[PDB]
Amino acid sequence: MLMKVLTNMVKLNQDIIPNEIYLYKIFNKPEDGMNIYKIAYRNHGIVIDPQNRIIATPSELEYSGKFAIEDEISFNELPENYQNRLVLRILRDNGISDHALSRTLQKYRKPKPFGDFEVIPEIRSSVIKHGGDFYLVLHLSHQIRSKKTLWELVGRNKDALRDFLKEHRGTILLRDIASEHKVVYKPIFKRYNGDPDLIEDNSNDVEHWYDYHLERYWNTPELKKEFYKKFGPVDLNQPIILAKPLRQHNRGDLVHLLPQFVVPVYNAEQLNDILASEILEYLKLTSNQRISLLSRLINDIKTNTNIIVSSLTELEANTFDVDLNDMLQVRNADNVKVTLSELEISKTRLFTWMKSRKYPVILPYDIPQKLKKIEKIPVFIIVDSALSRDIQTFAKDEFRYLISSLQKSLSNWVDFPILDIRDKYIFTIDLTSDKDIVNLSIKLVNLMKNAELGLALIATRTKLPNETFDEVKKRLFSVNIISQVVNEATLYKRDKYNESRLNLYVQHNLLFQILSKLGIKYYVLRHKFSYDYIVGIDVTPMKLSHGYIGGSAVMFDSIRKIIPVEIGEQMGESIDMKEFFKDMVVQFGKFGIDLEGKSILILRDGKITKDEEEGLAYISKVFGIKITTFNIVKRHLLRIFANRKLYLRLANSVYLLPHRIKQSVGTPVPLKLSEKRLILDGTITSQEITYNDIFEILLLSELNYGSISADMKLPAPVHYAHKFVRALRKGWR
Amino acid sequence: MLMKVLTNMVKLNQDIIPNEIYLYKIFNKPEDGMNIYKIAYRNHGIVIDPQNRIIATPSELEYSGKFAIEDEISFNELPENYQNRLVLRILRDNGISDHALSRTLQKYRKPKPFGDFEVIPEIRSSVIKHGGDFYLVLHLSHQIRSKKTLWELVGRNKDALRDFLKEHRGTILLRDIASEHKVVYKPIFKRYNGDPDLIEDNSNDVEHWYDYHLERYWNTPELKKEFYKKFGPVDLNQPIILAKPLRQHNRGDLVHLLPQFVVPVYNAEQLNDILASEILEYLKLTSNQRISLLSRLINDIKTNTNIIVSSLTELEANTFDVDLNDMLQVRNADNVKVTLSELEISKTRLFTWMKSRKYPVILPYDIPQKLKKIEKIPVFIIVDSALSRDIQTFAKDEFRYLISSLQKSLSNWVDFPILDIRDKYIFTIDLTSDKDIVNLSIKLVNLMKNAELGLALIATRTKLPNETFDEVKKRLFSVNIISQVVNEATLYKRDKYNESRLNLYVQHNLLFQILSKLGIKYYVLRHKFSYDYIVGIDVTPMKLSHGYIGGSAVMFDSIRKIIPVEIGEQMGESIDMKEFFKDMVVQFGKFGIDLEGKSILILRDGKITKDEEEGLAYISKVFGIKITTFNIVKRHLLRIFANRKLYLRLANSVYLLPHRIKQSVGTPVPLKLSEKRLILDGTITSQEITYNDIFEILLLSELNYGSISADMKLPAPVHYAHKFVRALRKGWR
DNA sequence: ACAACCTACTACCTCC
DNA sequence: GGAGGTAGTAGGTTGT
DNA sequence: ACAACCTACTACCTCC
DNA sequence: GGAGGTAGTAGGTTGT
Ligand SMILES: [Mg+2]
Ligand SMILES: [Mg+2]
Ligand SMILES: [Mg+2]
Ligand SMILES: [Mg+2]
Ligand SMILES: [Mg+2]
Ligand SMILES: [Mg+2]
Ligand SMILES: [Zn+2]
Repeated sequence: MLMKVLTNMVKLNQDIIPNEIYLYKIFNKPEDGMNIYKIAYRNHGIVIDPQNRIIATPSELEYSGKFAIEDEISFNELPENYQNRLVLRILRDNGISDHALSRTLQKYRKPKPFGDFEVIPEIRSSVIKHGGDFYLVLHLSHQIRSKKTLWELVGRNKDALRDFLKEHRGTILLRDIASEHKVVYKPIFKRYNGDPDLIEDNSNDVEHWYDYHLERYWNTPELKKEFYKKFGPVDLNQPIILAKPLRQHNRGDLVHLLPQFVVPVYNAEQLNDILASEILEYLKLTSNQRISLLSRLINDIKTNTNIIVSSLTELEANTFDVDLNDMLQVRNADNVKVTLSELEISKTRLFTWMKSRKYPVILPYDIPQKLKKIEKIPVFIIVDSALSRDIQTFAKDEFRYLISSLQKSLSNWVDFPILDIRDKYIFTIDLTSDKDIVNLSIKLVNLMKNAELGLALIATRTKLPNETFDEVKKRLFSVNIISQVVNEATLYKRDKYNESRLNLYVQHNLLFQILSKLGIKYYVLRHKFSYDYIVGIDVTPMKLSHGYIGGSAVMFDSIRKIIPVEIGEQMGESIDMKEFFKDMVVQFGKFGIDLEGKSILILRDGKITKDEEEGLAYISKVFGIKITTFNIVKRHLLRIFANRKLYLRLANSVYLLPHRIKQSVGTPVPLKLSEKRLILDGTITSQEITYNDIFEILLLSELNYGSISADMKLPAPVHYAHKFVRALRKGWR
Repeated sequence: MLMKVLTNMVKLNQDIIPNEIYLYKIFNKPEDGMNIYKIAYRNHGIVIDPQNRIIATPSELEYSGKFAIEDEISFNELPENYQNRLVLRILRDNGISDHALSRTLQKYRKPKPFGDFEVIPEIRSSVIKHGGDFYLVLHLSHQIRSKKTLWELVGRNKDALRDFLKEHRGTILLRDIASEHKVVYKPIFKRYNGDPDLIEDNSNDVEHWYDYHLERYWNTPELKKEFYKKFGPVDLNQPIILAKPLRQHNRGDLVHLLPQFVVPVYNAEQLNDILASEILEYLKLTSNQRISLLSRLINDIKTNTNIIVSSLTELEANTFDVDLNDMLQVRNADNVKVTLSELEISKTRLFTWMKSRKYPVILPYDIPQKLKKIEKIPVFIIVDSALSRDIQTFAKDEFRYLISSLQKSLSNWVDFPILDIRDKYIFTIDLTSDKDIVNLSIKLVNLMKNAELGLALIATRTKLPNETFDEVKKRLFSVNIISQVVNEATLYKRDKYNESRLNLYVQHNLLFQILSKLGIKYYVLRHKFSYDYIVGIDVTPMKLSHGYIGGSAVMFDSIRKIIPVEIGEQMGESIDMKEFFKDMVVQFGKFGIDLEGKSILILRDGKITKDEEEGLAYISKVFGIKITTFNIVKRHLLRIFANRKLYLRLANSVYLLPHRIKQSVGTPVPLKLSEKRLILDGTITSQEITYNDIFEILLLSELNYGSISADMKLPAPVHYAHKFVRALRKGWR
C-alpha cells in the first residue's frame, strides 16, 4: 500500500522568491474603467482584497491615480494561495510563460492538419507549494483552429453554403476575423421553414461592408497588403449571413456578416468518421507519451536557463486495494442476503443468469412496497417514422424480447407485477411534426385513465433538433410516464452470436435502467459512516435566461435512500443555505424526524462560498446541528502518471483516483479534495482530512444506479445532485 | 348618448409638415458605440428600420462614417406612427420642447417645499393624427427632488444616520451627485444583525475620497468654487456607506460612498402623516385645475409664437348608460335565479341581510360540488406577538365573530360545511423569528393529517420585512392553506355604532374574500359574447434574476370559468405562442374538448410583438382556429376631462372610461384599445373596432371577485392573468 | 495575458 | 438519445 | 433629449 | 397586508 508515482511538477530555484512585499490601496471607482486586476498585473503584483482595492506588489507602485501605502509585510506572512500567485507572476516576469513554453514545445510536436483544421500543442502552468518548496505544474493540451474561411471552405457556391448552414444547425458558430476584437456569432434560421436567413442579391451592401472593413481596421500600407493577402478580392456574388452575438446581452442586436470575413469554430461534428477517429486518437495522449514530451521540454528549458533545478517529481502515494464486493449486498435464492464476493461474481455479471444456467441466480434486494400493489403497468412502444422499415421491426421485436425476458425471469422467483404490452400501445409517428405529438399526448392521456404508472420505450433517429427530445420527455413526464430512449445508431450495433438481437452489453444496461427508473434497488452497501445525513449540492444555468436555477440537494439519509430537494432560484452561483436548511428541517419534520443535535456532511460540487459559510454558521447556531463541509474539484492542471486506485497527499489537499480507465488512450484525471470545515454552534474551524474520510469518499464513489459497468468518479450524492439539477433545468417534472 | 368633452390636445399649424423626406442606410457595427438612435436624433430624423439601420431625415445627411442613399419618398407615404414621430422631432427643433414648456409653466405654478423635498411642475408631450390634422398632446405632471444631502439631513450625527438607514430598510436609495454621471445606489445591511454596514473611523479614506472627487470631476476655478459651495468643507468625522449599484449587472461590485456626496431618492415613506396628506392632495389635480393651467399655458404659448393655432380641443364621445344589474345573476329564497335590478339592490349591498331583516336575503349562485362533500374545514388563527395585548384580543374576537356570523347566516338557507374553530388552532408567535415559523409549519402539518382544505386568518403588524410575508404565505400554501392577512392599521379602524367591532366596509370585504378564495361564485353574468374562449395574457419579472417568468394565461372558457395556465419561462417580454397553444390544445384534449374550428379572443396586457404574431399565424395555419387579438394600454399621455362612463374614437384607437372615480381628487385615466387583428389560416388582417367589441370589453370590466365595491379598469381575464403571474413570480404554489 | 473554477454542447472507446 | 470515462469549442462566477 | 410602453416599490381616499 | 382607484421613484424591453 505504498507506490512511487511521477507527476508533472518541477522544483524551482529558491532565489526567485521575493524578500518583502508592499500593500497598496487604490482609490478609484469601478464605473470609469481599467479594471483593478489589469492594474495589479501591470505593476507585477496581485490583488489581495478586491472590495477594498488592496494589492500586493514586490516593488513600489508606478500608478498615475490615487494610492496610499498600507503595509510592508514579509513574504512568509501571506497565505499560501497569494504566495503561489505571486510566484506565478514572478515566473511570468522571468520568461517562464505559457506562450514561450508552447513555442518551445512546437519544436518537438509540429502542427498537424486534420481536414480543414490545424492542431497546435499548448502548455498550461500553475504553482504549488509543498514541503516548504515551490513547484511549477505543467499541463499538456492542444488547440484546434480553422485555416480556411467559410467562403473558401464551401468552395465559393451559394448552394453549398446553404447546405452547410442547414446541416450543422444548432452546433455552428462563426468568428469574425476581419475586426480588431474577435466576436463569436450564431446564425439565424427561420423559426418554421428551418432555413438559414440570408440576403441573396444585395451586392451594393456587400461592397459597402467590404470597404467599411477595409478603411476602418486595416488602414496602413503593410496592414492593407496583409488584409488583401488574407482575404483577397471582394466577391460581389456572395450572400450576407444575418447573425447575433453569442454574448447573452447583445442577442437583441442583429449583425450582417459577409461569409468571407468569418471562420467556423471547431466542433467535432464538422469531420467525417475517419478524421474524427484520427483526431481523437491524436489528442488523447497516454502517460508515457506525456512523460517523454515533458522530459524533452524540461531538458530544453534547463539547458537554457537556471530557474528549474529538477525534473518530473516523484512523490509517495497510498494505494487502495480493498475488496468492495464484501460491502455490496444482494439477495439470492428466495430472500437470502449475501455479498457479491461470496458468489464469485462481480457487479457486472448480475444479469447473465437470465439465459445461462451455469451461473447462479441473483435476485434484487429491496423492491418498494409501492411497486407491489399495482396490478398492471401499461407499456408503450413509440417508433419514429423516419427509420428504414427494418430498424422499426428490429426496435419493436427487441423491446418485446426485453420486456418478455424481464417478466419471465423475475416472476419465477420474486413477486413482480404485469408489464402488459398490447398491440394498442404501439405508435409510429413523425417526431418532428407538432400535430402528431399533440395527438399522441391526447391518446396517451385517454389510455392511462385507470392507471398510476406507465413505461414507454421510444426509438428515435440518429439526430433530433434537441428540443423535440426535451418536449417529448416533458409531455410523457407530465402524465406519469417513465421513458427509455434508444436511437438508431445503438440499434445498428450488432452482436456476434446472432444478428437478430441487440448487443448483450446494451441489453443488460437497458434492463438495469428500466429497473432503476421503476424504483428497484438491485444492490446496496454494508458500511456505516459516522454521519446521519450526507447532502450533495450542485448548480446549473437556466436554459435561455441570465438566471441560475442552480438548486439541487440530494440528502442520502437512510447507504440507501436517495430523496432530492429543490433549493430554489438564484442569480449567480451561491446557494442560500438559510432557506435551504429551513426547508431541510421542515421536510423531515413532516416525516417525523427531529433535525437537531445530528451531524450532517455536505459535499458541494465546486467550492463553498462565503455566503454559504455564513448561512451554515447561522443555521448551526440556531437549530443546533454540527456541519461538516468538503470541497470537491474535478478540473485542475495536476496529473498523476499511473493507472490504479490511490490517493496523494499534496500540500493541503488530497488527490484521489477512485477509478481505473478502461480505454487504451488517455490519462486519468484525479479528483481534488480540499478545505474540510467543521461548523459547531456558529463557529467555523478548519480540520485535517483523515484516512477515514478518504475511505468514505471512495466508498461513496461506488454504488451507481445507471449502469452495471460504471466506474464513475464523483461520489453518489454529488452525481445524483447533478442529475437532479439536469432534470430541473430542462423542465422534466 | 352623445356628449361634448374636452381633451388636452391643441391643433398645430399645417406649414410645419415637411414636403419630402430622404431614407438613408448606415453601415456600422453595434460593438463600437454611438447608438443609431442618437445619430438619427442628431441629424433631425427618425429610425425606420433598426435592423437594416435605415433612418428617415427631412434633409441631407451630415454623417462622418459610411452611408448610402436609399429612397426619396413623400411624407404622406409613411405610416402614421413615423409621421407622428417626425412631427414631434420637428416641433422639438422649432422650440416646442418639454423643457421650455415646463419652464414657462413654472411662472404659474411655483416650486413648493414639502419637508426636505421640492416639487416642481413638468409637462410631457406627444403628437396625434386625427381627421388629417396633427395635434399636440400636453400632459401635466410633477417632479420631486431632495434639496439637502444625507449628512445635512441627519444633522451631522452618526447615530442619526444609523437610525435613518435602519428605519427605512428596503425602501432607501442614494444618488451620488458629486460625479459626472449620476448612479442610484442601494446600501448594504448585515444579513442577520439587521444593521447598516458602515466604516466607523477611517478618516484617511474619507479625506482620500474627498480629494479624489475634488481633483477629478471639479477641476476648474468656477467648478471648484461651485463644488465648495454645494458640498462645503470635508467632515473627517463621518462614516462611509458601503453600497451597490441598482443596475442588475454591477451588483457584484461594492462601492464606498461618503454620506455627504449623495442625496436620498424620494419615497413617500420619508414623510410624516400631515406632509404625506398635503403632498398627495397637491400632486393629484382635478379636471378644472388642469383645464385652467393648460389654458393659461396655451395662451402664453400662442402669444409668443404662431405654431399653435387652437386651444383645448372638443371632441365627440358616446356615453355608456346601460343597466348592468340586468346582466348580473344571483339566487334568493332557496335557489331562485334572479337579477340584482329586480331586487332593488346593487352589487355592494349583498351582505346587509346578515344583520338587518329589512333588506332581502341574497344567497350565492353556484357552490362547487367539491366544496360540498367536505365534512369539516379546519380554521386557524395566527396572531403576531408584537401587538399591544389589545389588538390581539380584538383580532381574535373579530375573526371569531366573522366566522360565526358567516356560518350561522349560510347554514340556515343553503347547504354549507362546518368551519370548525378550536382553541387548539390559535397561535401567537413572533413572525420575524425563524425558529417559530418552522415550529408553526410542523404543527400545522401534524394537525392537518386527516384533512384536505384549511383556512388561516393571520393578524400581523404595521410593517413586515416583505420577505417574511411571502415566506409565511408560501409555507401555508405548500400544505393547502388559504390565508387571509389583516394588518394592525386595518384593525385600528373603528366603526361608528360600537367600537367593539370592525368597520362594516372591511367586514363585508373580508367575507367576500373568504368566499372567493374558498371557490364560491356569489354572482355571474348573463350575456353571450361571440367567442367560445377568451384568453388574457400578462408578463412579470422574476424576483432577483435577469429572466422573466412572464407567463400567465387566463382562459375564461365557460361568463364564468376562470382556469389559468402557466406559459413557461422567457428571457424578455415575448410570449411563445407556439408552445403555449400546444399546451392549450393538450389541456382541453385531456378534458375532452376539441380546440379546432373555434374562435379565440386574445387580450394581451401591453402590445403584441412580431414573434407572437408569427406564432399565432402558424398555430392558426396548423390547428385551424380563428384568432382575434386586441392591444390594451393603460398608461398614455391623453386625458379626457370628464367623469362618466364613455368611449372616444380617436385616430385608429378607442379610449374607454369603464369606471367612475369615487375620490374628490384626481383625473381618471382612460384605457386605450388599439390594433385589432384577425388571424385565419395563417393570414393576418387588420379590422375595425365595432361597437359590439367595446360593449363586450366594458362588460368584461365588471364581475370582480375580490371586492364588492370594486370599480376596476381592466377586463377580468387581463386582471386575473396579472394576479396569476403575481402568484407565480413570488413562488406561491 | 486575472487565476481557478464551473456550465452548455461535441465526438470515440469499453463493458458480464 | 446504453452510460461512464477522456478530448476539444464558446461562455459565466468568485475572489475579500 | 430615442418614444412608447411595461415592471417593482410607495403613499392616501372611498365603499352597502 | 380589505381592495380598487390615482400620485411619485428607480429600472428594463421593443421597435423592423
Ligand atoms: Mg438517461
Ligand atoms: Mg457545480
Ligand atoms: Mg454539476
Ligand atoms: Mg404586461
Ligand atoms: Mg402585469
Ligand atoms: Mg390580498
Ligand atoms: Zn443579464
